[PDB]
Amino acid sequence: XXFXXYX
Ligand SMILES: *[C@@H]1O[C@H](CO)[C@@H](O)[C@H](O)[C@H]1O[C@@H]1O[C@@H](C)[C@H](O)[C@@H](O)[C@H]1O
Ligand SMILES: *[C@H]1O[C@H](CO)[C@@H](O)[C@H](O)[C@@H]1O
Ligand SMILES: *[C@H]1C[C@H](N)[C@@H](OC)[C@H](C)O1
Ligand SMILES: [Cl-]
Repeated sequence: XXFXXYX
């Protein structure tokens, strides 16, 4: 990953 969220 490396980004975040939450979707
Ligand atoms: C997500 O990132 C925030 C900001 O740094 C941090 O406070 C949370 O603990 C962190 O969540 C962790 O990492 C994610 C990728 C997992 O889905 C979540 O369950 C928790 O382990
Ligand atoms: C979850 O999915 C969305 C839609 O593709 C992305 O924008 C996001 O960075 C993550 O991959
Ligand atoms: C992260 C927080 C967000 N409110 C949620 O959407 C329902 C997602 C599943 O997790
Ligand atoms: Cl998510």
